[PDB]
Amino acid sequence: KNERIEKLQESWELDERWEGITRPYSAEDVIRLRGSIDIEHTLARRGAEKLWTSLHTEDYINALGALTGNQAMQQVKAGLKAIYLSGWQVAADANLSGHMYPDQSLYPANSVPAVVKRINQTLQRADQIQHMEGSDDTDYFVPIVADAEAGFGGQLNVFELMKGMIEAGASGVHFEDQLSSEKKCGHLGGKVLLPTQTAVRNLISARLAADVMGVPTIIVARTDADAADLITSDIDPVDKAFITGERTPEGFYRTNAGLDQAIARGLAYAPYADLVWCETSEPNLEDAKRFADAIHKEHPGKLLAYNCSPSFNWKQKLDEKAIASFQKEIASYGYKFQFVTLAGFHSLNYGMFELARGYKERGMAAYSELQQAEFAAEKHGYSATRHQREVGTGYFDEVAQVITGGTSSTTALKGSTEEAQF
Amino acid sequence: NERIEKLQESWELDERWEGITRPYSAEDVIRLRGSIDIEHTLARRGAEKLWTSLHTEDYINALGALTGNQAMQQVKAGLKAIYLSGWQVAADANLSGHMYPDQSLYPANSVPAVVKRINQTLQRADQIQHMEGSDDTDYFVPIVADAEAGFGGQLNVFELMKGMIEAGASGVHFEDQLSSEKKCGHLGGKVLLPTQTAVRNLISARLAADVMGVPTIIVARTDADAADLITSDIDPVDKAFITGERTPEGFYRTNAGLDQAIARGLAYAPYADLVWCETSEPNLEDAKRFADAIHKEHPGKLLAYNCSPSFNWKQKLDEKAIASFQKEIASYGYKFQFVTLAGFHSLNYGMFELARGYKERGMAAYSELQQAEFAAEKHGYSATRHQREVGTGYFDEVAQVITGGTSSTTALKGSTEEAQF
Amino acid sequence: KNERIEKLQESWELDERWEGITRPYSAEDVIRLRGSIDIEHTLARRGAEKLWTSLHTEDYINALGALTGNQAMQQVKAGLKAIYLSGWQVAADANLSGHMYPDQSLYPANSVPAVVKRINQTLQRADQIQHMEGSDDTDYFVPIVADAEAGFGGQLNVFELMKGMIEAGASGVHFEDQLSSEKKCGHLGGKVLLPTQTAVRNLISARLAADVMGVPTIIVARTDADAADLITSDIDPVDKAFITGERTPEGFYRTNAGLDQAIARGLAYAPYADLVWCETSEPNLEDAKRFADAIHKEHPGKLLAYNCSPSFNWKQKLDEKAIASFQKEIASYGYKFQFVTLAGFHSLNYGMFELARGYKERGMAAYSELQQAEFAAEKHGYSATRHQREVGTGYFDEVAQVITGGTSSTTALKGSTEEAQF
Amino acid sequence: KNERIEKLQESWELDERWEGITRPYSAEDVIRLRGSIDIEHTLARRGAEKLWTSLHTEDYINALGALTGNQAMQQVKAGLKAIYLSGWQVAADANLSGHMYPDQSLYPANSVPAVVKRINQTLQRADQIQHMEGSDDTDYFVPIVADAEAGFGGQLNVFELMKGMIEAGASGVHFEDQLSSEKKCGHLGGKVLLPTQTAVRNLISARLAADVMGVPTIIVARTDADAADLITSDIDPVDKAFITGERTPEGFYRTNAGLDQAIARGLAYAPYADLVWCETSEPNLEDAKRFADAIHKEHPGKLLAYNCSPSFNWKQKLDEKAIASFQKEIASYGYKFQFVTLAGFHSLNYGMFELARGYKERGMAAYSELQQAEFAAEKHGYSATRHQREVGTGYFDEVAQVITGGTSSTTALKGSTEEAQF
Repeated sequence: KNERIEKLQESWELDERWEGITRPYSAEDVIRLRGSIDIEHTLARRGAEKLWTSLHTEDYINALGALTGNQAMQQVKAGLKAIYLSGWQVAADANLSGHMYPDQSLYPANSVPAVVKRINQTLQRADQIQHMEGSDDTDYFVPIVADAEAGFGGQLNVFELMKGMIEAGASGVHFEDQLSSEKKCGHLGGKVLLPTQTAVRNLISARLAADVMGVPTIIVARTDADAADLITSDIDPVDKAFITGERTPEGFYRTNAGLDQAIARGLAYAPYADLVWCETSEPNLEDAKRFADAIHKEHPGKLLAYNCSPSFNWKQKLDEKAIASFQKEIASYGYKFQFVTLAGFHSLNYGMFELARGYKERGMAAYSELQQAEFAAEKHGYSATRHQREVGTGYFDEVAQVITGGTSSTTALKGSTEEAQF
Repeated sequence: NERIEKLQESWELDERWEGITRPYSAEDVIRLRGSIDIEHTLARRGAEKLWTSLHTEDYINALGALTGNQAMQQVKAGLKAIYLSGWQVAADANLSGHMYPDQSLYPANSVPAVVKRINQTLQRADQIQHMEGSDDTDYFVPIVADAEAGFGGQLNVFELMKGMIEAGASGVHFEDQLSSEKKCGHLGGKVLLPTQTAVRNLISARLAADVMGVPTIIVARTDADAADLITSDIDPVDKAFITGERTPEGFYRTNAGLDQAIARGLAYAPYADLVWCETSEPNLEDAKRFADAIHKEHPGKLLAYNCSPSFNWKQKLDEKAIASFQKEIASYGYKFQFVTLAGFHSLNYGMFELARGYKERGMAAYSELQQAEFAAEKHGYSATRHQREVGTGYFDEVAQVITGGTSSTTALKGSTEEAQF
Repeated sequence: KNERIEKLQESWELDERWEGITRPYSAEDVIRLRGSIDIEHTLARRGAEKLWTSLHTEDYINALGALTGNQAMQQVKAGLKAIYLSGWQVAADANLSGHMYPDQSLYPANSVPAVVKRINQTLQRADQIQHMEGSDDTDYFVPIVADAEAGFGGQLNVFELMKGMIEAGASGVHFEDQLSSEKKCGHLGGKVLLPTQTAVRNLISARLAADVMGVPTIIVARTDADAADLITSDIDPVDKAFITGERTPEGFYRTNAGLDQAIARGLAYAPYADLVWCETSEPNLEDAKRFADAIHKEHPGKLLAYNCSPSFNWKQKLDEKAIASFQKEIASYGYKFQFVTLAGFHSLNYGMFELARGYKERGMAAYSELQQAEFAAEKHGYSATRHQREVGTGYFDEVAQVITGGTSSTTALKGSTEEAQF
Repeated sequence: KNERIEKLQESWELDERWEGITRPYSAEDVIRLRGSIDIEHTLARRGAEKLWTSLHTEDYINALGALTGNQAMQQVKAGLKAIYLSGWQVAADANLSGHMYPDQSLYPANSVPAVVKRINQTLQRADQIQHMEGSDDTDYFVPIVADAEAGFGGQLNVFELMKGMIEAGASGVHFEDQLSSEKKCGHLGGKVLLPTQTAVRNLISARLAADVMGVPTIIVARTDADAADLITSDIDPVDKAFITGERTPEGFYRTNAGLDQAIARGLAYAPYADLVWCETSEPNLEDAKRFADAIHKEHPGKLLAYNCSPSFNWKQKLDEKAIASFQKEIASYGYKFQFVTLAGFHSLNYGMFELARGYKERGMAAYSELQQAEFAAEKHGYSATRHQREVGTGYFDEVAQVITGGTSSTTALKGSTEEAQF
């Protein structure tokens, strides 16, 4: 009890991980909520330590939205150093209700944890295949940054969702300052802000959940206040600077949206978050720098996150040169976690539409074209054209050989069309 | 009497059941049904639609889908059926959340869960189109789903078939492999059931469809073309293929090939709506020999063909043969043709290429995909407008109906989608 | 076409089912949201119809909370005419997170539909076992009335949850006028009311879901306003009579709680629900009568529901004569749906504690006492002592027999210890 | 990598945990299958260690079947030292297909691990409540012994199910020598044996999964050979003594069932299992002695498990005196793990039938009778009377107060009927 608490307090005081982070609660409070034993969360712990290190040693970390394990595995094979788990993509195509939803927190709260677990389990299998074949060359255990939306209710829903993300092996979790019952994609209308004090309580709840689980999980504070021109309540005096006095039929207060409202929220959330994220209506370098300088005046060195959103028309907003240089340029402002939220959705839907249309028009000629493009990608590191090997048929054959002392008559890769034709 | 007679009339009077053996009575089926009939709308409409299409179209060709979005794009592309691969579910979409090879390792309710997801995505697509003021596209295309070797015995088959129907499947395939040693048709190590056991599984499948009251399509698959092992020598009709050699596990070695496959194909034909012979390559003359063998006994019998990504197509066939393949086997009676792993290869190839591009060139790579999407809108692609695609418009209308048009928090007005697209 | 619209509009205006019910939307609105086909929901339709007839047949329907199919199956065998599906019980022991939770909407939103479906599936198996053996006497297809709490967010979460309840085969669903993010058990402190207008919109959302599904599901409007002394907002002029002007640190408004507040909400909800339910702090005939009289002054004949809560200390509140007559009496005021919310939780916990303690002290003598109690109950309609039969071993023996033309070697009941010893 | 191999061969050579246990594979093979990292499984490891220690320090460990976390929690509160997780109970009322099934391996293979996980999470919450209130008196983390049936297919299905059990935090797992596609309850007809070699390969597969996961999980080897008079294959020479030559229409071989066939299987499985279990058709002391004496001839001090089955009519088979001493008496033969498989089913079904029938006849008088019985049980350590506390309402109140720095106006136990009336 003494030792357990003293060790926790010692970690908060000495570890540079917690520099500039406020905890408005004690080590004794955390140990009181932990129960009588510590449960180890190996992937969550390893991932969060690796992510913390990468954010401070890489020029920046660029990720793509992944909604299956296989998408994540190809992202790691292409050389990306983190996976982004979009709640938008989970609403669309990968939630535990099995419905297609817009991005309005309509799906079950345990849906993103479930996909974190799936992704970690695919990466484990990929690691096992590689390890079994004699190398540890590729590091398949890359950090997953997951979308917790507005936490699917109040501060206790936030607490439970943060714990579920850690249980599943997420390295980082983002929370946004929206009223959960009205939650929207950052690039839709009808965004309703929480009071500053409530959004702060959600970030404190996420940190308390991480502390109870015993894992230094990365917390990303997102503000929707650049575009949001509604707030649930006028209760917080710091929000009254932006309130016009008009009320909607629902009782929401209208506000003066813009960079001033977002900077105010960023500065409020910075002491309670590892990274700050400002949603924007277009990919604008000047706005990104303005936001960055505002945070950096009060919290120099504060890590920032940037949504390179497919909700933008990139060629409409930016010239070819500006597009090519965009990520390197914003990284120089402190945007060290950068992610294309819906890359997985667009990859999956475009790929299948074009394939199925080709197939409809030209039958097996369209499918052979795809198989040939796959053979052509092998020299750049693609391996999935050998699908039996990719999903672990070789790993399970070796399991069977260890079980039977190498006598099994029913191993799968020997006598396969893969070994004959590939 | 009323329920018995009604069922009996269907079996005897309907064209649907021409050439189909049921070894049990209508009275057997109503004894197992319970006191009420539960309707299965998507299962019934899909099975009716599939049966009609298989008789009106030259052929029906499908691709594997492992998500509702993949299925939705297949429909928008103009395909008339969806294939639900168990291989794909093993690989990336099963209820254990693990990546597995194709050896019946995932939980048995996994394929039904994906059937239900695809039907719910199609339902949403239909809801969006209907709200916007058209019923142009028929989103309710039939799903043909993989039941593997039934994940156990005759009772596991019965339960799985019911699960497929509950989820809204139009058709279901079962193969003549030992469930505990199940393999992908193009993997080694395959073990056949005795003919009599494989026939009992098909009986079990039909009895499940009959209990649920739905005319579900049943595809009987044989793995006897390459499978050189059988569990048992119990069945006298299997004797001709059994060598007498046994494996250490006690499986009996058989002489595999087209003769063993034709024998099972003829045994299964009275108990299924389509017969499917797994092959080791896309060989027109073998396809023709199998078809002629079946049709010799059962003229007009519908057949199914796996246009498998487990074949190296360029290596096996010239451009001309690849171009004509589906229309050529359709002329032998292969009216249901499917690329089992199309969803896997589309998803994996697509993401690898985007991710490598992104790794090398950041947003130039993403912008290239976005520009390709915009161009693809000129031949019917819509997913560029991602907010509309997923039903943001549908939920805006629901909100406006609930609030009588007073809602201050609708999504599409003020979106970047409306301003930039 | 335009007929399919006119028919729906006619049924609302003319069918007895919809007497006294307001729909602020049109038939054309519902058909616009239904898509191109109608999907059949047999158990949800039949059970809603049977629940409506039952409410006009019996003096009252008294139900117990069930958290498993087997509990619901025994409730039917004991002669009860509906099943109550408690969200409290799902929180505690039967939700899709697998956690034990207090009753604060912490669990995933699809959890109660999952349990509705489980209970319907057990009841289907019971009916199959009876049907196969040649009886159709017991009606196993009793209506389920399910807890949708405060809808797990906004009006769209309400819409989706109500659709989930109908897909699962619920006959009725209840919704309460609480802020979802602060949801509590009716007998906990810290309850926050919605504005009257928001609570009404939630009821409108639930009816629109049931109309879109094409099922006449029973909707129960619950008010928490008897004890709730907080409201989210003063936006609704009809709530201003109860609002003191004091505010909490979170920005909630203090209200004067009591029967007057509860009556105001009951009158406001009555046109938008089939039954009205007033949560109470104790089982008091006079208060039950005042509430029913107040409703019936404006809505003569309105069906009411009453929670016979295990959260009450019954012996502390009522003498034994008053306990024995309670349901008979409040039924005469119009409380035609009565339920013990946590019956299942208390039955399962108490029975296992008693069995485990006896077993700890006396080994198999304690287990043999239960088994002898079960044999003694068979005279009264209990059958589960023959566990193999109860769970449908005889049904599956008959499936195997039909499949094999009566040649199976591996049927279960012949050669069982059940066949030899029971 | 040398260190990972070294720590494994050091454990196998030095630790008496592995006395008498044969592993046909190498520490090298285990590390080649594990992958590049070690994942910690705290509850599986602590549970298996606790279970191993209990089986050596106590005369016996007696358990009851539990199918919910609440049942398991009351078993612990009553003073039981292990929890039995019955596959039969999961088939009946707690599997992931949500159907009521006989005990024939019809449900999804991940169902029992899902219930292991639920029970551990319930025990964790009870630990958290006790810890917060300021003691660690009760050890809630009692070991769970879980039913893996016949492994839901071949040796790879066994391998996956064992890993699933360990991931969920099971302390022990049982596997039976039945053909999975024909699996029956031990007390049903139509059981079919695997050949000895195949049964042994399943046990090898289980041990390899535990070694790969890095946890010393208890493996129980069950034989159905006392009553099973069918086998799938005559392939194994050690089985020819029992095979008659008679076959069934399905191709199964008739065998001479009885204690000789069971002793043969028990001796064959002993080197591959930590406990051996012989299914019996009645609770017969002489048969239990004869089995123990035949195993101990070759494996002195081998731990044995005994099913105190509700499939037996206990009063038909034994006198009052014999029932009362039965567990003590078979414990002296080496039956150190004793469990009543279906205690959860009979407790749940009997209790709810009795309550619903009393509720049917006497309304709230019947419910008040249960509530007063519950109050009477408090002196013995029953706490569920106070249901709000039991499920962690006070835990989540203290979480809310920590997040809000003590400023929350919405905590749940303050103003509850539980604080007012109990």
